[PDB]
Amino acid sequence: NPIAVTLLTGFLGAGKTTLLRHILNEQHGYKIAVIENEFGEVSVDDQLIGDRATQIKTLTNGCICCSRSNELEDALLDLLDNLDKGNIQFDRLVIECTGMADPGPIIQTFFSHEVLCQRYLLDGVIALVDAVHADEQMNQFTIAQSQVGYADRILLTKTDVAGEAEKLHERLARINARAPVYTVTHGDIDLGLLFNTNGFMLEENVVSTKPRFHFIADKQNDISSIVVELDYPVDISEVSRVMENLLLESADKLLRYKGMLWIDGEPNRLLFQGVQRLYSADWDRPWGDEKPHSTMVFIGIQLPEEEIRAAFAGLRK
Repeated sequence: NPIAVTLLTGFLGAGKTTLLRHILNEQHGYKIAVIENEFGEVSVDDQLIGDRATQIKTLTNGCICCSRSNELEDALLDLLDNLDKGNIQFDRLVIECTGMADPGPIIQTFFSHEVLCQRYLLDGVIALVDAVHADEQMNQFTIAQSQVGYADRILLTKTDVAGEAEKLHERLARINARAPVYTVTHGDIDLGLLFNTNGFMLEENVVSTKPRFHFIADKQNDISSIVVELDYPVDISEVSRVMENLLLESADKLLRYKGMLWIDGEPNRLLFQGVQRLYSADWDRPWGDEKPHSTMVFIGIQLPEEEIRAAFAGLRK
């Protein structure tokens, strides 16, 4: 039981505040620890100060509240210390990273740290997108599109006030072809909608919104999704060389990437996933009766698409 971690991101004033105020105050019964930027008007039972300056507050609803006045690593290690000593219990962790915040470095701290690698397990990146402002936000700040690109589940809110967000909808798809966009048509976001996204597990269903034809529309974005579709099996070492090079050349440009590969002389599909510089792979379920094939998505800034498709194109036998 590593603890499941959710990172809630997206641009300032999208609709998190209603969600946290729910998660913090209501007797929803979940044993959740929230690391948010700053405290605010929630019933505290008690508070704790960890070896690392982490003010860890115990709320009456049984949830745990931290500030982001800390460095992350230390709050995550203080939370664990108090967990293991028995001063707190919690099943889940939601880390707020809204505003200009970059999901990249937070995700990497989860993997690069020896301890938190074992004790925590990232489940997903949830982006909240304000339908009313997202288009301009994205047009002004790269990091508004980055946050969408790093998402496993996009939650689009304020649809009820935005006049024509068919357009936004369809641009969110171009930026991020992996994440489903769920539109919050009526009630609030159920804390449920944040969990179990399996976004950091290997996936055979790699693309959510298969790309269309319009060619000018894509150049609208600095972050985009490049989806590669192969109807041939490849040699395992050849494609290993191609990926390592591809990863080497666009390392500080890639945000996320995932694939399903048809490998030469193997009846079992090959899956891969990565975030910036860190990647993995594993053999996954049998091709059984299905047409074998390959689907990859690479999400990033200013990616050299011509060259990527070229590299995979010449894997032909």
